[PDB]
Amino acid sequence: RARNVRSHTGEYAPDILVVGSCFLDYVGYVDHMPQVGETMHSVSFHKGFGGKGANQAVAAGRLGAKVAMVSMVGTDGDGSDYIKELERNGVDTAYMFRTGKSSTGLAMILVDTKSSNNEIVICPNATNHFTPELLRAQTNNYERILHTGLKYLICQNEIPLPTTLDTIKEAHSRGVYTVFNSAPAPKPAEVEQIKPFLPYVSLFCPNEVEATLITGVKVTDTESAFSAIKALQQLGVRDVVITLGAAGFVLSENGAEPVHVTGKHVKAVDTTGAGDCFVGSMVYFMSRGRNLLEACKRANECAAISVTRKGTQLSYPHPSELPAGVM
Amino acid sequence: RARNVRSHTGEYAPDILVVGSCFLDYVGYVDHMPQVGETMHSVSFHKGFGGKGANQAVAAGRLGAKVAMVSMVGTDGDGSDYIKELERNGVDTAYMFRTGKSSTGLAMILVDTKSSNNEIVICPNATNHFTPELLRAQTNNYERILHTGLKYLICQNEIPLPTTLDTIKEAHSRGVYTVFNSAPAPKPAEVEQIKPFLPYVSLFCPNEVEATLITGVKVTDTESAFSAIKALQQLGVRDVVITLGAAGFVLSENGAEPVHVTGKHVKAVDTTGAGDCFVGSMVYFMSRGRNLLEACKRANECAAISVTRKGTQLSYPHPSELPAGVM
Ligand SMILES: Nc1ncnc2c1ncn2[C@@H]1O[C@H](COP(=O)(O)OP(=O)(O)O)[C@@H](O)[C@H]1O
Ligand SMILES: Nc1ncnc2c1ncn2[C@@H]1O[C@H](COP(=O)(O)OP(=O)(O)O)[C@@H](O)[C@H]1O
Ligand SMILES: [Cl-]
Ligand SMILES: [Cl-]
Ligand SMILES: [Cl-]
Ligand SMILES: [Cl-]
Ligand SMILES: [Cl-]
Ligand SMILES: [Cl-]
Ligand SMILES: [Cl-]
Ligand SMILES: [Cl-]
Ligand SMILES: [Cl-]
Ligand code: NA
Ligand code: NA
Ligand code: NA
Ligand code: NA
Ligand code: NA
Ligand code: NA
Ligand code: NA
Ligand code: NA
Ligand code: NA
Repeated sequence: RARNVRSHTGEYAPDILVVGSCFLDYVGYVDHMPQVGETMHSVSFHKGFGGKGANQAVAAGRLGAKVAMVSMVGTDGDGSDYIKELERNGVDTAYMFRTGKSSTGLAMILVDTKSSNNEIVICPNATNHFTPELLRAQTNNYERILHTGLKYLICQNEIPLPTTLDTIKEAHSRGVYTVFNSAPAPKPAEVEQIKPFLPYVSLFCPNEVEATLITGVKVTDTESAFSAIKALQQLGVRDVVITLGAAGFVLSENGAEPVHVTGKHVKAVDTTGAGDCFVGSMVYFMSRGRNLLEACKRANECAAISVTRKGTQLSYPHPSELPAGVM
Repeated sequence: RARNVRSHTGEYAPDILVVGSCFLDYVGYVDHMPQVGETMHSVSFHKGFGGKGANQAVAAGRLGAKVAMVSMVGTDGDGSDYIKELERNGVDTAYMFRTGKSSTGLAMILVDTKSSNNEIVICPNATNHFTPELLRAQTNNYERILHTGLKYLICQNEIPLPTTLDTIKEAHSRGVYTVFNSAPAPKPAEVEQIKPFLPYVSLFCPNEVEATLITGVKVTDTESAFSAIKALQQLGVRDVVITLGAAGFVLSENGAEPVHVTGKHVKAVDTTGAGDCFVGSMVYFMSRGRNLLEACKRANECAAISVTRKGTQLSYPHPSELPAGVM
């Protein structure tokens, strides 16, 4: 067994539960994108650990979070690699489920660095079977994963939507603070299903596109983003944060006058996984007892640092690396 | 340790050594090929076991061959997956080498079923570091893999060419019967490098294009294949087989009159890996004491069975499938 084992007394029960995706990233660097019918060699290849779920768990785990990942992977080597990698990044793997009927989820990513273009084919694989009925059957109807001690849940939109929504609703009903980062952007049928569940979301933390999709409010800038916040409160969300890339974020705590904190000015080299860094860092800081604004200010700093180098998860900071005054 | 362990007395020593490639095939089925900058989902996914080296070993191993694979893969789970798959298909893995510095070799394959088109990006990864110098370092200058009792070596052209050529030369100097299937097709500088080594090749088994490239004879058919055999004999190759797809094969044993055997009349569904099936099966039959012609006739029948099913290694026959008198 690679996975962690729980105690019978819950001595290692997490502060933060992440219920979401784990994908291996198969990154092939190419001189040109393949034409239809073309066979080519890569110039090089990089194996990386992705999935927004894992990314967010790892962001928090790297900062020292008491975080556990709930997901589905294969019984294959990729699954075993991911389970070990999560542990090496401070993420508990006791509720990583494995199926022998599917490969671990992955992305096949082609990168032309010359052109700075990508082509990406997502293969959710095992992830497709990460259903509410399975989750229930494996967790005694969420009992095993939603202990009284649990403070935060993080979900994204990269597993079957009913798993995300049902989990959020259950967690909320037990007084867990629920965090929903609706990424990747919900499709129209997804928006419809999400909206009735927004009263069970403590913190909705979208980007500009996703805020637009949910609210109808076209978000391009601060003023419009504030408008989207109001719309999201009206849909029943308690706390709202909208990330704005290089423009930082806006937020409102429990309906207070919103605030804008602009981005840290840095040299962006690779912004892949920056949002996931922000979300995971944000929840870590809240678990350490900071309020929403204090958390988001520090999350904003961690994500800025992440965009200054390549590597996705590898670009996420550890505490010793951070400039004084972040932790 | 997933790999086999060799004995000190060498009681499990193989008849057939395959020194070549192991590639995982990561196949994403798509409704359309991605355009530059596009992120999309697959409609389904399949993980296959490929690489011409492994394919040829598994074709032999399926028939019961005492075969061993010499190759390099990662310390990654992908590498462990291949090592187990090889064992399950009757291939000894004691001289599989593993590197922590490279991923396991793979191909990233996009298939549009509707349009019957593919895009393939080959990522040799670990394979690119499977050098003569590394091989020698790990095998005490080949002594560990070229035991007295060794009857056959099979090589292809899917690892660094110096590794292939040096291995052939060494094996041949020890009285091993060396088999060289120059696939994929040699490039012009590879042809130049190969020709001086052809006297160390017991059995050169190219397809029509490869034979053309090596000899300068334009090979399209039986009569031009026969001409190519002569040119190959002139370059110092003892035994020649040229495979002709649906038209079967031609051969000459040790300068005897050339023979043509036509292809079996089957409904070709998927010919992927049929050549590898031919070559691997051929050498198994020779290890059982069939002469070249007898062995090639039976290889031709195995390869025929293989084209009647999808899935490359999945299409390679077991002994129960073969008509009377083949085994
Ligand atoms: N170019 C940048 N400079 C500084 N910070 C950035 C930059 N891009 C992203 N960030 C940080 O990452 C957060 C999320 O940005 P976003 O563009 O959504 O990331 P992603 O590339 O993962 O979508 C922002 O709120 C900000 O804190
Ligand atoms: N259409 C076919 N009909 C019968 N046998 C075939 C056919 N295609 C391939 N074969 C068998 O496979 C061998 C190699 O064929 P080839 O076309 O080189 O395979 P590949 O498709 O792997 O390139 C042939 O010598 C023959 O025995
Ligand atoms: Cl496990
Ligand atoms: Cl990584
Ligand atoms: Cl799968
Ligand atoms: Cl609010
Ligand atoms: Cl700044
Ligand atoms: Cl790191
Ligand atoms: Cl091993
Ligand atoms: Cl396979
Ligand atoms: Cl590599
Ligand atoms: Na931790
Ligand atoms: Na980065
Ligand atoms: Na066997
Ligand atoms: Na790895
Ligand atoms: Na065997
Ligand atoms: Na090794
Ligand atoms: Na022809
Ligand atoms: Na004969
Ligand atoms: Na086939």
